[PDB]
Amino acid sequence: DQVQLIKRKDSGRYEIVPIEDPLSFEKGFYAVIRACQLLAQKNDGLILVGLAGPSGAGKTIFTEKILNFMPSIAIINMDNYNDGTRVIDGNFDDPRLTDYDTLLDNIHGLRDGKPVQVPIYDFKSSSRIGYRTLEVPSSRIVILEGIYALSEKLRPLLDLRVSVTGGVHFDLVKRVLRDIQRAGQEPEEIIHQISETVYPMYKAFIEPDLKTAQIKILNKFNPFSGFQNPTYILKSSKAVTPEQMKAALSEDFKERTEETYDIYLLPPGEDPEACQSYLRMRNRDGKYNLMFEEWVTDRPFIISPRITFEVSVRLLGGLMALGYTIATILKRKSHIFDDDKVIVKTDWLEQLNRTYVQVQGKDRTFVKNVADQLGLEGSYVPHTYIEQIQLER
Ligand SMILES: Nc1ncnc2c1ncn2[C@@H]1O[C@H](COP(=O)(O)OP(=O)(O)CP(=O)(O)O)[C@@H](O)[C@H]1O
Ligand SMILES: [Mg+2]
Ligand code: NA
Repeated sequence: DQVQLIKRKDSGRYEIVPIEDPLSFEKGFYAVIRACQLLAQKNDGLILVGLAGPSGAGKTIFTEKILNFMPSIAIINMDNYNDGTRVIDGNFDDPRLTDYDTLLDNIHGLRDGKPVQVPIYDFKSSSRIGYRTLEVPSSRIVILEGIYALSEKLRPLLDLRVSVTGGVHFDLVKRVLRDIQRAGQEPEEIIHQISETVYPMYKAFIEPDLKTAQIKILNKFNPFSGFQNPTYILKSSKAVTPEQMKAALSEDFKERTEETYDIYLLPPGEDPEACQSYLRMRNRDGKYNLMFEEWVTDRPFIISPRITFEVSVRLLGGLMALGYTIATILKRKSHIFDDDKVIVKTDWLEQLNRTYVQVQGKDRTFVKNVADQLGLEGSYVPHTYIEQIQLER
């Protein structure tokens, strides 16, 4: 865990000695920070670090913890370099999406001290909407975060190669194992076959790059962290119009609309319309998200950690190949007001032909009072949408 430097023979710049042992999330967080402090005291110019890993392993929450610890660093999200015209698919996992010409040019400019125009990618329209000016930050630390941040085209220009594995990406594999395990099967052999089925590109394209990491962070998933800081939801059948929300709520609430499509998946086996733990595939603005449906009902609230990570549609085919079945499809159209801390929205679901109001957030007192501000008392429905269609048979 001791970070030490060694002069890389190809240049005069020093480099971190590879830590062969995988590291904890909290310990890897401190190993990365101290490695940057040492690399910035022994090498001049830009300190570029590649942060690679699968979707869901925790590299996003890793970055936003480094940013809150050090606001003087800049984070570059590698998916902003995507070019939808390169592939005919919409799979974000596809390594053929990144425009390496713009990427490599951006890092050569930042190495020469120049500010560069880094692209901004809108997944809803699947196009590059514009650019943002990124100067070399004060810390001179730039984090390139992406699934292929340790690709062969980027390793010569990286000063530190960090990989993040595990998280909810691996927890889904253990969850599927809990659902489909048969007696006599060696668990490590089934785990391997689950990963090949549900993540058909991890072993081939993603993992080989992660082995070349100098700090290998293994993020062990915590099932109890979600319910420590969960999402509190109040659902109402009242007809609070979006015009009434705009006026009642503060001007800090930003207004937006969206259409989502939820696919509810049941595990294989005979759940007699009960003991049913759903997996939810959500489609929203060009992204597919897998969600775990772990719910507690404290009237009038409904509470859930809302554990979710981005997945390819291929994951749906893999789950169904492993016995998971589609219970129902829920198509909705939503009108959202977002305080960035509290969300007040109205959802219209086609299958119910009804309109519901939803106040959600991580601060339970903030959710209750905002719902009281809209006069929602006496109209609460403490049930999930999938539970409402079940009740209205
Ligand atoms: N050790 C852990 N304990 C609890 N939750 C964890 C976890 N590691 C990862 N997660 C969960 O993983 C989810 C998504 O991971 P995160 O966004 O942090 O990294 P990521 O970039 O790989 C996913 P995405 O690509 O969709 O952004 C979050 O809901 C987070 O709570
Ligand atoms: Mg539901
Ligand atoms: Na069995």
